[PDB]
Amino acid sequence: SRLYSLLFRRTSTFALTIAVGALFFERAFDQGADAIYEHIN
Amino acid sequence: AFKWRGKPLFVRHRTKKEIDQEAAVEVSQLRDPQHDLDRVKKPEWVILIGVCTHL
Amino acid sequence: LSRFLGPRYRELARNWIPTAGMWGTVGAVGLVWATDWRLILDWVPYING
Amino acid sequence: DLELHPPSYPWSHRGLLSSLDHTSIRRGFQVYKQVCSSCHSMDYVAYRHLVGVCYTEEEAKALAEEVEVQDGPNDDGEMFMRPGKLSDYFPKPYPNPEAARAANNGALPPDLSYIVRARHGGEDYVFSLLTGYCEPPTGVSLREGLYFNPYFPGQAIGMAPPIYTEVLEYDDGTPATMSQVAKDVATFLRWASEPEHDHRKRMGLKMLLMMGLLLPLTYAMKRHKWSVLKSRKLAYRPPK
Amino acid sequence: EELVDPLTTVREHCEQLEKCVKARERLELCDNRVSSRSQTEEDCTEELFDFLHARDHCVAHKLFKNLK
Amino acid sequence: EFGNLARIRHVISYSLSPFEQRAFPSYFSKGIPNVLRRTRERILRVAPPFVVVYLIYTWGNQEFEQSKRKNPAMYE
Amino acid sequence: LDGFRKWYYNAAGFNKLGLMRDDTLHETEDVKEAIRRLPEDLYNDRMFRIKRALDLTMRHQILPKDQWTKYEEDKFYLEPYLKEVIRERKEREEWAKK
Amino acid sequence: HPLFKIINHSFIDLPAPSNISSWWNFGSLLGVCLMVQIITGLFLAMHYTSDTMTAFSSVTHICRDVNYGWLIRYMHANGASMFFICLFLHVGRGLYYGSYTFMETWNIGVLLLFAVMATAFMGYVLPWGQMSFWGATVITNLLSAIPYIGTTLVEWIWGGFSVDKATLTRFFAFHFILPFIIAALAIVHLLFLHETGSNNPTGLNSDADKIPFHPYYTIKDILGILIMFLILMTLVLFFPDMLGDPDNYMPANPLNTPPHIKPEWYFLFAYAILRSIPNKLGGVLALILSILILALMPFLHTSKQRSLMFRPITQILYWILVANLLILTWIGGQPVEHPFIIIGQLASISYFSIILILMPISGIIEDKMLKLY
Amino acid sequence: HPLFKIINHSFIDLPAPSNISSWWNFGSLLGVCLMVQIITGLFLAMHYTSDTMTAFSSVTHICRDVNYGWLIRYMHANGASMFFICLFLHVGRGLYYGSYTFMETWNIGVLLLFAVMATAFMGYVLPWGQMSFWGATVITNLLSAIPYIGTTLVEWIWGGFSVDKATLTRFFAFHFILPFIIAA
Amino acid sequence: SHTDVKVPDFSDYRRASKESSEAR
Ligand SMILES: CCCCCCCCCCCCCCCCCC(=O)OC[C@H](COP(=O)(O)OCCN)OC(=O)CCCCCCCCCCCCCCCCC
Ligand code: HEC
Ligand code: HEM
Ligand code: HEM
Ligand code: HEM
Repeated sequence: SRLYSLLFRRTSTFALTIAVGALFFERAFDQGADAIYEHIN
Repeated sequence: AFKWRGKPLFVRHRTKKEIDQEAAVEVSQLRDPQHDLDRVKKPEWVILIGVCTHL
Repeated sequence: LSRFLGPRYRELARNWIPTAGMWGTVGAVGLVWATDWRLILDWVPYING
Repeated sequence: DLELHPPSYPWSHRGLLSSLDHTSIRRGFQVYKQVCSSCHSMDYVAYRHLVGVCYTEEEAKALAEEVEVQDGPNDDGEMFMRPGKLSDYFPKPYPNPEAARAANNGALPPDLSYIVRARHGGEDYVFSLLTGYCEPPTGVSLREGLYFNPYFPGQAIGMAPPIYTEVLEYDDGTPATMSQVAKDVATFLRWASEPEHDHRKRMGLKMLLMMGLLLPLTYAMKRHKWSVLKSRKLAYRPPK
Repeated sequence: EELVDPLTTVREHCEQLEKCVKARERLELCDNRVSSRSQTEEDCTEELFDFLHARDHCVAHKLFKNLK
Repeated sequence: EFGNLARIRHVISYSLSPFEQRAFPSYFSKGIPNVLRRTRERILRVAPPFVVVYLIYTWGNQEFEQSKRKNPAMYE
Repeated sequence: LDGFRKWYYNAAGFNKLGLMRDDTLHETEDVKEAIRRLPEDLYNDRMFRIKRALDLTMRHQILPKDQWTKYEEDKFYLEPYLKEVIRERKEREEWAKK
Repeated sequence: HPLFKIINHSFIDLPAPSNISSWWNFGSLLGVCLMVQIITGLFLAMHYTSDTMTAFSSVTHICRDVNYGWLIRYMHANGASMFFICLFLHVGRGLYYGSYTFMETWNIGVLLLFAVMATAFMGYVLPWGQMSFWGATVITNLLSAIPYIGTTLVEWIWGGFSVDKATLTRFFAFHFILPFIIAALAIVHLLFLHETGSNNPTGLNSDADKIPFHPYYTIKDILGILIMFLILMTLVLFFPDMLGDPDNYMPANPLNTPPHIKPEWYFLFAYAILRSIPNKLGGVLALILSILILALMPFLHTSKQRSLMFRPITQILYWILVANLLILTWIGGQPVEHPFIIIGQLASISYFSIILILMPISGIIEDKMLKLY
Repeated sequence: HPLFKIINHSFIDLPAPSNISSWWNFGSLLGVCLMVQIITGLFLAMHYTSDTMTAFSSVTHICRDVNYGWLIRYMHANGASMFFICLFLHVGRGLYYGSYTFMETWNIGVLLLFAVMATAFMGYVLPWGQMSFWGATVITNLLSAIPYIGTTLVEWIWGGFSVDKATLTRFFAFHFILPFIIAA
Repeated sequence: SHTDVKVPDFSDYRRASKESSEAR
């Protein structure tokens, strides 16, 4: 419940959490995905 | 063929038999009435354009 | 069509016929001229050439 | 038309996310360089495409500098030949296709750059054709410069059978059996016709992971915003 | 030292199967037929295509396990 | 636009807030029965044309092959 | 013919949404004139039935089998009013024709 | 801003029927596909050269040397295929649910369909492969069928005795310019529709139950866009050549003819019809009618119910129509020989007889069953 | 009729001031010039090739071998000049008579002016003459002025170290596509 | 009148308290 009241209720903060998360998601996704592809081939 | 005018220019030589059958062909019974010699100055020599009347 | 098989409907058309022909004529002349159709234009004495 | 239909072979890149075996592409490039380059051309493939796929920068540089390539008009105003550069494309066997017609008994050996892509079921066809020079059966007779390859259209390919067991020696030492050579050159030609095969499949794997993440979440958002209506209860209350 | 092309060993091992030997029997009869009839235009391709289709189908079932 | 679309009377309409209701109420609970209910009301109208397309397609293929197959009696 | 008409009425499937036959008519000019001439209670029942059918099609549901519209029960209410619209329409057309 | 009003009037506060199924997504998908095609087409146009010496070389340079150029090219090709898939399903939705009674919207639609087919034909000519050149000659030859002015017209389009560079360059110009006309015609298509509003699968007046579009049919269109992108990227990244022809990867040889000439699969139904009619002209006409029969469709509606939700006999006839459309798509592929030909001839006869004759008679019978006729 | 309604409200009955002078013609002229350019541009596009080996050859082939191709090419060039004459007089009318108080119309106008200038610049690069190449390098170089991302941007547009075929082809694509955005 | 009937039950819809709202 805290998160909603902190980063998901104010739209500005909603955007902040989205942008920041996306900034890191790429790192994680690419890394994880690559691991999988490599393992496959 | 020499691709004359951007289209295959078929140039052919015919055999005694080849020339003999084409004459035997029924001109009237031909889909297009044009006896072999009608399209050739030389029986041994036939020249055609390679575009199917169809498409 | 039921409504169009009518007496006045026919009268209207008859009255409208002449005008219609005129319009086709204009177009026909137009097509002949625009396309420079020579088959037809060759008949006209002056237009020839 | 009536033609033998090459069977399906269990290729290492046949799978949905299965990439190419790059040692096989290197061996097939060696097969092309030592056998297939005498008649066939590779006009859309350069030596710099081999860097990071089969060879390093210095190995591909040595491979490019082994050959000679006319390159530009000398200041004196004339042609001259220079050692190939990583930017040079693969050398022509013939300066023009009419020389190929004259040298190959009227037949034109086609560009092998996209042969696999241009031939229906290419990878298989290629393998089959190269390994399908069987004896013509009774009733069929072929003229000189022709060979009964069931797979080839008409079964009369001008190309003589180019892969005799131990035709060339693989630098890797893998036994150079006719087949091992046909499979390697089919992998290589495949690579040639699609140098991006590997990169793409990685993009497809990332696409499948992203769609598996995003489709249920967008479905959940749609079902949130559509639940309201999907629960709406209507009641008719005539005043009566 | 003959370098064995696994393809050859797989090829006669696949010709030992039953559909291949039946098609080869028609092939033989067919070819004998064409041979027997001195002047004819009846080729054996269809038979030969059937035999090659069955044989290369079972070859392509198990060829690539012997290739590095 | 809205307001001038239609005239209804005495039709009460109740509803709930999205966040107040479960997102997928009995999704597979009734979804399956319904999807199955649906398929049985439309399968007899939809499927038999595609069934006879499959038969015609196979037939054509096989017939074509037989057509291509050499006439044994011919050439002998 | 009566039983086969009941079977076709079940196969049409608008009774499963609680609709009448006259609810399923395409609203042309004559149909809208016939709908406008309806009394208020019949019009209100028609609009509620159409709204309920649209809601059921939204949720991909049908009514329970006890709530379906029995072929025998369906009432052709708009029909009487419609014939007139067509009759009047034709009369006017004929007048113009002549 | 006044524009915001227009922005709202067509996408936010537009009253839409609450019960429209996923089929109503497809037209929006078509618009997205149009943009996608335009965007990918623009990024093909920065490296493509419309010269017969260099067109194949430029396409190979796009695939091999431009960064992710293979991605944009195969996205363009499979997006054309996705465009025709969504177009066929959009037209099938319009035929099934009685949406052709919106006559102006339907006629602007069939104009859009003709424009999209012409754009895809010239675009397939553009890479200048073996298959493109022989395909172009073939259809350009189709025009020669015209009784009197045919030869001239063909030569005009070709720009010479036979398709050659003259054609390629003007086909590049026309293939560039027509999708913007398609976008303008789509704007006219949207206008002629909002005047009347969309139809619903029950075919009834949905004025009592309409909802906004922003939160209800926007997230639905976003989900449909995501699913269509999933199918497009699994078509591009996994099977990039299952819908194309291998012979298009050879350069255009005027001397060498292919053993079997096809257009791309979405032209097949038409191809079958053309081949079926013995007379060349007949084929061309029937072919045209094949597409045009649709325009003719709003005058053939003889039922008192708009949609086919409550019409089972016409539902059966509709699915038989979809069935022999699939049959005509298959036949086009098959070569010229027994019995593919007869099927083609029948399938075409059955197609025209179901659309022209069987559906209005069935609608009359269905009106008779409900004690309406 | 929902398509004809637009015209009636916009072109046939629109209430216009009775006393507007000939200067108010000019904007309509601009629209006509736009079409003229598009039409002439389309008939240049059926023979022009955007290859640095063949662009000058294709332009000379248009002028010398295409029937009335010199007419369409010089109509395109002088129609670009006529477009800028009518554009300058349209902007001068807007400045003189206080028409800039229609602020949204004025801002859409200055966006149109930027788009037309970019279109004419890339179109002048397109024939690949001596003057086109040195002109392109010059203005592309203008971008390099950008304080931090300038170099990259220039190289991006050029598509390489220096303007070369890479540029010509993308300039052909952009010069083709921008007049439709100008029409919208 | 307007009180004859009560809001229909949404229990099969309703989830299973501001305490929860924040989470919901
Ligand atoms: C039809 C006889 C009666 C069947 C009764 C079945 C039991 C009904 C009662 C129990 C409930 C079972 C499920 C009910 C689902 C909904 C009701 C239903 O499906 O009814 C049967 C259906 C529609 O029936 P209806 O339209 O009322 O009248 C039949 C007219 N023949 O009609 C059908 O289901 C059969 C449709 C058959 C269509 C065959 C089409 C074959 C031709 C395809 C050609 C494709 C192209 C071929 C090549 C062309 C070019 C060469
Ligand atoms: C290395 C082992 C190869 C491979 C993989 C292929 N070839 Fe050749 N080839 C040559 C000639 C003269 C032709 C044309 C013959 C004709 O058209 O009649 C060919 C053709 C091919 C093809 C195309 C088959 C088709 O259907 O078009 C393919 C896929 C192919 N070859 C594969 C000549 C030669 C050589 C000179 C004697 C040698 C060496 C090679 N080819 C080697 C190879
Ligand atoms: C205005 C936007 C568009 C532009 C600028 C454009 C541009 C191009 C270019 C340059 C090519 C050649 C590159 C290639 O070979 O792929 C091409 C090919 C093609 N385009 Fe477009 N296009 C546009 C819109 C469309 C649309 C809307 C369609 C669909 C009707 C389409 C269908 C095709 C097809 C089928 C090809 C051939 C692809 C292939 O080589 O297989 N284009 N386009
Ligand atoms: C260029 C491709 C096309 C685009 C972008 C397009 C766009 C759209 C859009 C956005 C809609 C509204 C949303 C919807 O109902 O799906 C729509 C509806 C419609 N379109 Fe199209 N369309 C295209 C092709 C066609 C064609 C070819 C036809 C004619 C067969 C057509 C006929 C219709 C009809 C009848 C509707 C109304 C749907 C209904 O109320 O049932 N469209 N189109
Ligand atoms: C979509 C429509 C258009 C197309 C297809 C098009 C196409 C072309 C082509 C192929 C050329 C090169 C041929 C030549 O050298 O003249 C060209 C040149 C040119 N275009 Fe366009 N154009 C279009 C619209 C415009 C517009 C609206 C303008 C004005 C802003 C314009 C300005 C120019 C200029 C200045 C040249 C250079 C003419 C010269 O060589 O002196 N074009 N255009």
